[PDB]
Amino acid sequence: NSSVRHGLTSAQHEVWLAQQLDPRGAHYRTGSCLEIDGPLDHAVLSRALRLTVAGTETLCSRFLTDEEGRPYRAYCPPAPEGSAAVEDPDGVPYTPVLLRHIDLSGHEDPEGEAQRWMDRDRATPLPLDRPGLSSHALFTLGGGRHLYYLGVHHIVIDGTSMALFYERLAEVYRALRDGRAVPAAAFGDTDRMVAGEEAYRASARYERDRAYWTGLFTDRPEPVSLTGRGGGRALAPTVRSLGLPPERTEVLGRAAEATGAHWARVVIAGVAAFLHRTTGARDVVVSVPVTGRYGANARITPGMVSNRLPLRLAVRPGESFARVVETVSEAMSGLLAHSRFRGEDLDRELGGAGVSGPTVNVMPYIRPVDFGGPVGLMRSISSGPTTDLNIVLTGTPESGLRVDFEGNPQVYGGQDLTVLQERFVRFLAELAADPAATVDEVALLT
Repeated sequence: NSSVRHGLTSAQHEVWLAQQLDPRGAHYRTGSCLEIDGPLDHAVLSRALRLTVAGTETLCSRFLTDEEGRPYRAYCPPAPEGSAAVEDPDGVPYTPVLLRHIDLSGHEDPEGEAQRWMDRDRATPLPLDRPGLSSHALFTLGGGRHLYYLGVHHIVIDGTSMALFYERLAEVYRALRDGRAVPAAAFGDTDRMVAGEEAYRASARYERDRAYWTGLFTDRPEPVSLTGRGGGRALAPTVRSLGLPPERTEVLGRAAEATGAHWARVVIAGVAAFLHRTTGARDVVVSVPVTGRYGANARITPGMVSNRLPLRLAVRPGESFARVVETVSEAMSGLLAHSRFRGEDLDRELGGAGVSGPTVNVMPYIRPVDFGGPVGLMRSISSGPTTDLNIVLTGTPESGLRVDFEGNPQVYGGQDLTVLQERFVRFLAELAADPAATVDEVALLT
């Protein structure tokens, strides 16, 4: 039973291949956190974590290679409650579960100290053969404020699964504090999700998608950076984060209402317009993440199935910002209709450095996490490695946003990211304030 060999998802397989190239690197360490506005009980939250992890297969997994050098996933339950043992009676390693408690209340700069701690953690390798590929810390910041850090290996947890985890952790915590029965985990099955992907690869639809993507990028446009460079390996990013209050972000909501487009499309159009104005390029490429989750089971299965696809956009002279939004939606229609095809498979068939642009990741709405009084607001710490730039947004136009520019350190210094980020957010807001305006005429800061 413990010897059941689980197949990897497409996303996991690609992470595994990439990791092999730099076996002891930490470039696939990613993370997020919850900013929590009220006091929590660490002992109870620690028990909540043990229960949560036990019910989350991906967080109890390790990865090994079979006799032919092919990877597989192995499920390793945590130790029994109260046990100090680290391997089971048959020698199977137990998934460890540790919630660190780091009291920074009283330090000169609790928030800055927490960030430094999280950066140090993210730079720490997590060997794939050791089960429980995550790292958890509860910070006490003072004023009753906390920060819950979830660090993971990319291979076990994607953006969608971070939200799944936080909601489950809080649900268990509330139950324990209340003396209620812990609601049963409602997570789906990874094996079924993988079987779904295999079913896809076996269907005629696979070929239709292959033809669609390859045809769209025959000319094999060279990936370009905002900097002029110059791309190489995907590396852990330098992250610069900017908070924008509702007074600054509401305008995105108004532009969405006016154009009839979801606000994420407005952001994507904004990035396209910004690239156009920066480089003069008529033909711009941005890359867009999709969840890779198809069907009810997939939607509730913590894991790594995320996909990344190239969005090719023509920005023509005289076009209004509203018009660019329309171009984005037309391009997205095609992308979504062929979303099952792996971005990695497309690059592989095109050769070279593949096709890509800045990753534009507008995270889906997540309800504030309720710990039974205290509330947790999620923010990204690092979304993953990049050959160039990831642009990550969390929040909504109404509630305010966090904008993270995550740059490959061989391409950007932190100060470069700060400068580019500021110019972008101001330009985006200028565009959003009047979508009828001509893109080529909109004010762009030096």
